[PDB]
Amino acid sequence: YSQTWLASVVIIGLLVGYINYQHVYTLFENDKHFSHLADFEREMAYRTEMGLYYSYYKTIINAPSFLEGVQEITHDTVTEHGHEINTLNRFNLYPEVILAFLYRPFRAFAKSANWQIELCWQVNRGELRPVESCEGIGNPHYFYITGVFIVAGTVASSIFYLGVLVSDSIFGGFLSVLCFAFNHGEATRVQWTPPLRESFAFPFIIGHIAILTFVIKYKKSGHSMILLLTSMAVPALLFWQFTQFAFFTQICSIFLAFSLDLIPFSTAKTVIHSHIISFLIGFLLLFGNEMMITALYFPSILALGMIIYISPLLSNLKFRPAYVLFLAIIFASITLGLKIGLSKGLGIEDDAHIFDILRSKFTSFANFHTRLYTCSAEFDFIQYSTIEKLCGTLLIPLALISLVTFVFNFVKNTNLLWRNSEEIGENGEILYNVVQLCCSTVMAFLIMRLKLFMTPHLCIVAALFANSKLLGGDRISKTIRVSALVGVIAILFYRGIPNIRQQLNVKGEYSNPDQEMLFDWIQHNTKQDAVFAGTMPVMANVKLTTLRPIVNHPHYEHVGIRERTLKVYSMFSKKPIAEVHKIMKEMGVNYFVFQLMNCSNERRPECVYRGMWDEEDPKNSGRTALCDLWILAANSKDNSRIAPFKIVYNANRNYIVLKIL
Amino acid sequence: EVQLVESGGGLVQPGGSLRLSCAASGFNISSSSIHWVRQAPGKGLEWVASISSSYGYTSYADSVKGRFTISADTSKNTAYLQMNSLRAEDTAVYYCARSSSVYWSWWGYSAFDYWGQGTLVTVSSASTKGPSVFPLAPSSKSTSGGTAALGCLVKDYFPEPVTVSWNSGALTSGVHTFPAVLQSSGLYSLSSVVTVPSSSLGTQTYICNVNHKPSNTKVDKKVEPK
Amino acid sequence: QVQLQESGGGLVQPGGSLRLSCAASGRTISRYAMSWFRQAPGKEREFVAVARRSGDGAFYADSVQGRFTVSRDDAKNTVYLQMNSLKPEDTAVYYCAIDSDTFYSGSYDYWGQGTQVTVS
Amino acid sequence: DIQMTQSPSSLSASVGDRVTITCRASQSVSSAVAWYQQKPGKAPKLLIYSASSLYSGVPSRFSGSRSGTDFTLTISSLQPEDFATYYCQQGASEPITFGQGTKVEIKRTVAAPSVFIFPPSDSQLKSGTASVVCLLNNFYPREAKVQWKVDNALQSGNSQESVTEQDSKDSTYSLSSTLTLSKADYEKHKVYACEVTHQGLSSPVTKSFNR
Ligand SMILES: CC(C)=CCC/C(C)=C/CC/C(C)=C/CC/C(C)=C\CC[C@H](C)CCOP(=O)(O)O[C@@H]1O[C@H](CO)[C@@H](O)[C@H](O)[C@@H]1O
Repeated sequence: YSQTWLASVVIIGLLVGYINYQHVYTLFENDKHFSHLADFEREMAYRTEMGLYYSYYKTIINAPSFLEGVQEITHDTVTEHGHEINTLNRFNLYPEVILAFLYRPFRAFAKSANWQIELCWQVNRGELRPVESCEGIGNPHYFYITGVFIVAGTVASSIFYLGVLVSDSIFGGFLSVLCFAFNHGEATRVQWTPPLRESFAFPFIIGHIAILTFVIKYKKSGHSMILLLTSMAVPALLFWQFTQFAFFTQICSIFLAFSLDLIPFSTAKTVIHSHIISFLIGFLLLFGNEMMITALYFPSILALGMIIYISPLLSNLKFRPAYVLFLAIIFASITLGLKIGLSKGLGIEDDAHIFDILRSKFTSFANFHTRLYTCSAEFDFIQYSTIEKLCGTLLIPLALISLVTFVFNFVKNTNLLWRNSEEIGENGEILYNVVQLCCSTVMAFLIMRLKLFMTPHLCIVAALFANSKLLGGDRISKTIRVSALVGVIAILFYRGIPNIRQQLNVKGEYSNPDQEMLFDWIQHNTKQDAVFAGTMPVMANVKLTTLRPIVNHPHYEHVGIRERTLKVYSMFSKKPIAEVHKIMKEMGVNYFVFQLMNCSNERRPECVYRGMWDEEDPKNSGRTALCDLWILAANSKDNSRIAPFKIVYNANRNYIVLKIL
Repeated sequence: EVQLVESGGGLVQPGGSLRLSCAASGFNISSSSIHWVRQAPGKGLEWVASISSSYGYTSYADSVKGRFTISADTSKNTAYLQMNSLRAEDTAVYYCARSSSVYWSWWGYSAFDYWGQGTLVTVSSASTKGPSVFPLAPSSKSTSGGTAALGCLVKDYFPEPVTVSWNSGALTSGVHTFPAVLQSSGLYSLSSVVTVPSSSLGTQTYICNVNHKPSNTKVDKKVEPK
Repeated sequence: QVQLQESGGGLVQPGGSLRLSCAASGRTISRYAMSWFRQAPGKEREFVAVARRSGDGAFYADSVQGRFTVSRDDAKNTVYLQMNSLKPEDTAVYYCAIDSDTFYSGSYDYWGQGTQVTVS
Repeated sequence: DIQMTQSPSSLSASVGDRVTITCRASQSVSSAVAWYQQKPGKAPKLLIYSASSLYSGVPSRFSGSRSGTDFTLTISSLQPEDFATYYCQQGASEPITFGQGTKVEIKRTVAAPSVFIFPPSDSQLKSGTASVVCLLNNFYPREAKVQWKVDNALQSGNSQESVTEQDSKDSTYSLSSTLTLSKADYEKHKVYACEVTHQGLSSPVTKSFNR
């Protein structure tokens, strides 16, 4: 039984991971229909920044050699015309590099070996010209998607293992994966958006959380644990830059456990050494990125290391509130001082956009960039619909019950005022995970989209309802505990089956022909070295297919491109034609492609381009909006009023392409 | 100079309530913590309650939790212990001690350097009554002509203070008094034995005078050899 | 279950010293106490000395104070007595007595043969 | 929740002798231990704080020490005024716990107890019950024993014991045992015995009387 339990736990973890991979892959097939799409229609399926991330994978695989392709990526001069930029540490294209590296030798071996991994046949689209859709592993899109979905199918395994650790019985793991299965829609969105960066990084983040909980629970330490923690901290950092701010709310959770005497000395030293080494490697591999420093993840590492190493000097402290307050003051002061001693100090000037969109939520401070990000419906507060949906499946009531039980037990089994430094308080992993859930819940409530962190911790905490130590003990008896742990599971299936039904009975639309016709015109009637500017969503699609140099892309936060977006969107302002034409010529563009509904004013006011260009351009207020000129020029089919601009392309009054003289 | 003075003790029927005061002269209260400590008759020291008046923090011993309330007012520089539902095991001497404030504890409380003089509280459902005195002459079959001891036994008296003397205290050699013992019925019983000299015990009928101030009894009994 | 054997003996002389020992077989000594008694004509069953468990304090009789030293060894489970300035009024039999009470009440039952010594 | 345990529950020494009292803490209070002494009828007075730091104004012959969780109080030159009860305290937690206490008395030569038995007085026969007393005087050391039996009958829960403090002249002790029986039970067997076992008396001393 000591081994039949472990084998069963491992096997069930692998099985739940495989089931999750199959579920995501099926949902993706239902949503997009890659089965019967030509290799140029899947690219059009990849929307705004998913196209930017897949185009570099396509660049590397198509290049004559891996080294020359990666060299072209690191010395890229077409993503932002006018500069040579490094797109590897700027966009975090490490998944693309790894996948392309694995694909090139694999395809080369398959081709020579006579293996037919790609089989496809002509598919007739009807009115439009028939195309050829290919399937199989040898297809680039399926290699990319299989990699993404294989990595994202282990989130279920990590959640099952975390449920088993934080409750110490298989029924807890079942509760956690069943809470994940029934709230799959509200916990992840990889099935629609494979190429996004969080799809590659979150599996490693939650795997790191699992390994950290295992290390804390069993008082582990040594070099093996350092290797284990580093192997998950490095890839999560190379992928998704915002990984860093996750690993900062993890440190704030370890501190609050260490300060309560729930983590030994040697274990804490192992943890912090692993963080230091992983940061050093991640900073080295990202070409010495200066945004790595001046974040909250480096100062946090240093502050926690200092608090850990000045811990033995405070053994004689007996009054717990004073000890906790002193450590908290030291931690906060060191973090704030180091962050401001490099941002405002050595002259690194970390971007202040994350603080700029938080100060707009509560304040009236608008700015063009905040309205560009806040009105996205994805950086707004969490909608009440999400809360009602999560309460409908009984994931929030169950997590809330478990949280109350843990708090009551912790208060009734601890000495709150007086501390002994020679004894470890026990149940440190549970407190780590509860504090983690409370930092994930505040982030998810402020900026929607960050519920990918919130929901899996709700599941992990709900798994805490099967802890025999809490919510009873040896008095409950085995028969009664098991009888109430299948009743809960039966009531989770009752309210969770319909969720899976409504999630499997949804199918997506069959694209739109307007974009394909526009790209056909771009390919036929435009020279290969033309430079395009336009609204950010369309630029990444123009670059992915049509291979044209561009001047602005959807991943615009980094310096030197946060200023091109205002110039580009000045076309929708009330500036004179001469001003906009001079701006566009100076940037060196030839064509400007946009959509007629971009100039369509009501929706919610102060979330349309016309309203935005009245809050930061009061001097130009009262002038005829440039958009009216565009619409009249499109309608009348004459370049009369717009002096130096030509309406080079106008089909079915959706996409308009202006030519810069 | 700094000093602690306790008051408000006495006698209480079991299950009653009693409020006892600790007044500090010198150091200003609310700059320190003050504690109450119990000495039960014949036992060791036991800690009862603690109060830090600056921000009104109180702590209690698990035995007296829910029965005692410690409250200090800085106006008169005093602390009070209000103890209700007194049992029969709460009879003891209560001391008021001074220690450091809890907020500045930091490495633990400091030692109690200044103590009060102690106040006695007795919980007894029995009433007060005078004692009964009986004589005790030496056995004629033992120590005949040698060591002679004559005793006087006092029984069933209350409260504790009762003084026994021999012939107005003129006899002091070999006179031993025994501490009173509290038995089931609730009344004390003690004895006073004097090792009478030889020569027929001095052929003197000794007088035991027992004085009990609470009952104002001055019974004098006469003991003569059998 | 236990027995005690006393060494020593012989005819002592004035001005000499005595080095006696009593060994216990079948039982320990650290747990219990140990006492030393004298038996003499006219005045017998007279207490001499007592040691309790390890040396936490030894009690001597009024007439034997300053001339008796008592030590105990657990390894050999023995009690050694040293005597100096012998006087002619110490002619008696020494007994090494072991008590059966753990509270040191003086529950002595076994005496043994002791050691009989006379002066002059 | 934390218990302080003093080893030598009773220590007897004479002037000029080194004395050591030991306290053991179940937990690991670091150095928040203190040592007090109390003389009968008066409040305690702090002697040592922090297990090593002599309190101001006390004689410098007292010393404190700590090793692990074993704390030690040491008196080098014992003096007549150093005869009281010594208490050990911890202040590192909320329930402040003392020690069971140690009593230091005057060492002296063993003295043979003298025993006597007295029956109830004449007036005892009119109150409905009578009490027999066993008086023991001038015995050392502290520990003694007294037993009551009627015609070889065991007793339990009816004996009342009173012990006096060490005599200031000869540093001896006296004990008094009382056995009370009602008139209905007073008319039982007229022979009553009283047995005392003392460490200084190999054969228990028995005194018997007839009713
Ligand atoms: C009290 C408790 C107990 C807990 C919580 C306390 C706490 C820790 C609070 C604060 C949480 C917070 C609001 C944090 C930063 C999030 C942010 C404001 C903004 C980044 C948006 C996403 C998360 C990443 C975006 O990065 P990503 O790599 O995913 O995508 C690209 O982000 C660029 C802009 O950041 C764009 O230029 C580009 O268009 C892409 O959108």
